[PDB]
This record gives sequence, structure tokens and C-alpha cells, in this order.
Amino acid sequence: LYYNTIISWIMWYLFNSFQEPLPWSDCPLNENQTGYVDECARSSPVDYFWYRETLNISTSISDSGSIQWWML
Amino acid sequence: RVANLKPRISFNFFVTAPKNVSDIIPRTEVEKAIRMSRSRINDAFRLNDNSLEFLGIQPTLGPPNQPP
Ligand SMILES: *[C@@H]1O[C@H](CO)[C@@H](O[C@@H]2O[C@H](CO)[C@@H](O)[C@H](O)[C@H]2NC(C)=O)[C@H](O)[C@H]1NC(C)=O
Ligand SMILES: *[C@@H]1O[C@H](CO)[C@@H](O)[C@H](O)[C@H]1NC(C)=O
Ligand SMILES: *[C@@H]1O[C@H](CO)[C@@H](O)[C@H](O)[C@H]1NC(C)=O
Repeated sequence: LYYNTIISWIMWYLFNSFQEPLPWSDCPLNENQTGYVDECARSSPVDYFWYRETLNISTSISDSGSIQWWML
Repeated sequence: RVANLKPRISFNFFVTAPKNVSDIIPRTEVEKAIRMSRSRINDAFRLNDNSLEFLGIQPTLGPPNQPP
């Protein structure tokens, strides 16, 4: 059940290739285009592709959001 | 007018009106003048905005994208 969910995360990283500025290589900017996003500046830009742009993870197991259509 | 030249290669400068020695151009107008021509000063010395730092002036722009 969960072993075929790890393969769906591997397929999401295979679809996100075929581009030379790789999506996990740089931070996005703010609303006001002056600096990077606040949790991409403290952590790594690779952590702001797995936790916020792929998973969109929350702060606990006790609150769950929605179905997150791109991982569906 | 250049002061305090060090070996690391650091100095201070301020700009003065052409023959009025008492007239110092303010710091806010020299920062706007350097921002207008920073790409031209970098090319004269082959530097790239991390090797030619004006302390107090920061690079700002550059939004990325292209995938439509
Ligand atoms: C040189 O610059 C100074 C300002 O740094 C000028 O002094 C001003 O003179 C006018 C009238 O003479 C005054 O109303 C201002 O208050 C003065 N400014 C200051 C800051 O005191 C001076 O006139 C300039 N000299 C020349 C020849 O242009
Ligand atoms: C950033 O820009 C947006 C415009 O989309 C504006 O609503 C917001 O107030 C700005 N933030 C700051 C801190 O100026
Ligand atoms: C997940 O992403 C959506 C938009 O893609 C956003 O509205 C939502 O707040 C995100 N969830 C969390 C927990 O940040």
C-alpha cells in the first residue's frame, strides 16, 4: 500500500526533469520581487521543493488538508 | 575624494560639486546614481556584483520563469 506511494513520489521527480534550470535548484521570490521566500532562505532550496512544493506538508498529524491533486 | 585605502582593497569615497569644495552631494543621490550605472562599472573592471560591493547598496531585481 505505502510502497507504491514512494514510487509515485519517484515518478513526480522524473516528470520534473527535462529542464536545465532544475526546479529544486533555486528559491522563488516574494510577492514583492525583492528577496527569497522566508522559509527558503533559512532552509535549503532543496527543502523548499520536497516539503512545500511537493508534499505541502502541515505542522502535525492531527490536522489534514485536502487531496493535493498533483500527487493524485 | 578617496579615504582609508586598505590592502584587502577597501576605501571610502564621497562626491563633491565640481569646484565648490563645500558642496557634498548627499549619500542618497550617489546611491541612485550607482544603481543606474552599476552594470557599466562592473564591466570596466571585470567584476560581477559579488566582487565589487558598495556597502549599503544591494542588488534587487530578477524574477525567474519561462515555462508557459
Ligand atoms: C557651495 O555650496 C554651499 C552649500 O554646501 C553653498 O552655500 C549655500 O549658499 C546659499 C546662498 O549663498 C545659502 O542660501 C545656503 O544656505 C548655503 N548652503 C549651506 C549648506 O550653507 C554655496 O553658495 C556654494 N557656492 C557656490 C559658489 O555655489
Ligand atoms: C507586497 O506587494 C503586495 C502587492 O501584491 C502588497 O499587497 C503588499 O502589501 C506588499 N508588502 C509589503 C510589505 O510592502
Ligand atoms: C497547499 O498549497 C495551496 C496552494 O497550492 C495553499 O492554498 C495551501 O495553504 C497549502 N497548504 C499549506 C498547509 O500550506
